[PDB]
Amino acid sequence: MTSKMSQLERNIETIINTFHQYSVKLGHPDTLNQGEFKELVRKDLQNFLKKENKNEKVIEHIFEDLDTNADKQLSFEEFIMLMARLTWASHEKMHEGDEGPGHHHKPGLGEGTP
Amino acid sequence: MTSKMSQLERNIETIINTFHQYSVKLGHPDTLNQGEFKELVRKDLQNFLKKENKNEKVIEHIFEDLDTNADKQLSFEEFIMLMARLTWASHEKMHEGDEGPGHHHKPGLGEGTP
Ligand SMILES: [Ca+2]
Ligand SMILES: [Ca+2]
Ligand SMILES: [Ca+2]
Ligand SMILES: [Ca+2]
Repeated sequence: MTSKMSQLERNIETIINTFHQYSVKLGHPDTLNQGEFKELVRKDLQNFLKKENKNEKVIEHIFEDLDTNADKQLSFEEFIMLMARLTWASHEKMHEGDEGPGHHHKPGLGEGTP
Repeated sequence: MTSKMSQLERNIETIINTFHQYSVKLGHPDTLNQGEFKELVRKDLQNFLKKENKNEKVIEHIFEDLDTNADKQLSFEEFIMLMARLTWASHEKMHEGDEGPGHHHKPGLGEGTP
């Protein structure tokens, strides 16, 4: 019974609100153009994107790549994908399957009689 | 100079660190099981998931659905799209009608007359 939300909850609202403010101003609220994408990362992550700032082409490359519709805009789902892609490419991996001892098995029933 | 990083930058580290701590403890660091998924949302979003807590099955349903590999775990990319799905699933709007669940069988004398 807690009336105070965790720090994580606050962050969720902050992320949604921040994108909404920039997005609503320009283009559809649920989509981001190249200008908004660059602006959001530059102001929020100027230190992390210092190298990105030097290469303008590098920055537009990722945005366009993430846009599957080639509509020069990214969907909400597409936007979060971009962040994940930046952190790690995540190459496709395959596994044969799951296996293990299986903890043997339960005992059978004697089914004996008096 | 940049001086200090914005809240958005801090939030990014917080999200990654939080998932990492729970994930590394149980299962692979880059994957989340049902227990971690439920635990992360419950502690961070106990107020938002109050209705979710009541229905345990509803909660496991979302996790399993998001898992395309049916490997009982979600990738980093899969995890972030789960949140997006929760926010908006394009659910149909509710409307008053005589529709309802079907049960038993109709009278033999009666006919479907399609
Ligand atoms: Ca926009
Ligand atoms: Ca698109
Ligand atoms: Ca894990
Ligand atoms: Ca999976």
